[PDB]
Amino acid sequence: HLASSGHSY
Amino acid sequence: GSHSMRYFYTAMSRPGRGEPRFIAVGYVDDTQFVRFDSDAASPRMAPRAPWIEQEGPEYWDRNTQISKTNTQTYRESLRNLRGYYNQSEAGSHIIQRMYGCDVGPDGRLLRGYDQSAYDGKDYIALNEDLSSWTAADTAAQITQRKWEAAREAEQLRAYLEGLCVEWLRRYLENGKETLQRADPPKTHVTHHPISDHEATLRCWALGFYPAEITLTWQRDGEDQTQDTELVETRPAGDRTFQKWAAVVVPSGEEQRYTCHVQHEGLPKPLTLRWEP
Amino acid sequence: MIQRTPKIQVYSRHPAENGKSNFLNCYVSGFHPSDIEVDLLKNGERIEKVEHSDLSFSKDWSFYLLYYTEFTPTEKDEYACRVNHVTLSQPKIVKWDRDM
Repeated sequence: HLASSGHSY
Repeated sequence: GSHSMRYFYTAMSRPGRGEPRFIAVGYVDDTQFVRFDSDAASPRMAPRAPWIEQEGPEYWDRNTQISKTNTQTYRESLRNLRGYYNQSEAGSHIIQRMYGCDVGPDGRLLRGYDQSAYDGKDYIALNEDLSSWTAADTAAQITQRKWEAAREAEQLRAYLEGLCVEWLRRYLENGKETLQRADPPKTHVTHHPISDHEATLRCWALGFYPAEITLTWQRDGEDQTQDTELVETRPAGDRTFQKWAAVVVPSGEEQRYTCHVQHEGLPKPLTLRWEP
Repeated sequence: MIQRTPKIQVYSRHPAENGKSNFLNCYVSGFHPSDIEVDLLKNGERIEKVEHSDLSFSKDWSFYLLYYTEFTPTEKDEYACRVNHVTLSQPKIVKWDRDM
């Protein structure tokens, strides 16, 4: 399962 | 007995040719099992291994949502990083990302990973402690302070120690007949003369899974690492891999040379000579 | 700004037997950036309906892809792989060497 969408760079 | 799950993100801008492309693939050890390509007709998380097909609609919907959100976030990030380096709008650039977990034979977390690159250069990586960052330059320091403010490291630690290990254990069970089956290589040795005084000995390994293998030539029982041509391990297309090691030997001296093969699927490590 | 040129290997999935179906593989690796053109050639002409693996990359961030198609080798037919990349001044052609 993917990790949840992280923060923008 | 030891295993890994890794996901790989590639976000590539193409100015003048539309919006940046976002691609996500997932592996368990050397087996791909999911993919997402934002260029697809219908962008969705799609199966790539039979043992993942049995997951239910919530799984496919959630993983597709993460990936569709990631598509827009990676577009924002390519623009941000272009700013951080004073780059013009004309060039194409790539963010790559790799994260995942290693578990031991019992299934307990060995270590977690999360690393990013920009145009192929290391940019920022989660440290082994799953709680601090290593930034490669003053641009990645901006990303680091954003990620500290977002508690990104904390959220990734929770994932890497929780969901990552738990789903990996689930996948290794659902796909045990392949993921947990090591196929030994089929081996042989060949002999091609180059001249009147020298010949090439080539040790072959075929049909093995996983890709991890050790092929070495010895002369009088001593390693020929300097003199061995090692081709890069290559996929056969049927899940298995291929490799060869080659040494150039004086004519007549062939029998002082043994090829040694180590692979998880082998009962015992192998020693091979040329058999004329 | 950091570009790496592809490594190319041309080989068959199974050991080659004239008259018997098989797969012809062209594996390109070690390259950056990711845009690449790979064609499989039968006696110098492009083959239709080649497929390729999904894009991924190695620990050192360089990309790799496998291009493959079904084929049955004969003794007369020659096969090769034709690769173009930003690092290459003109397409590179790598012949299938059977004994390798």
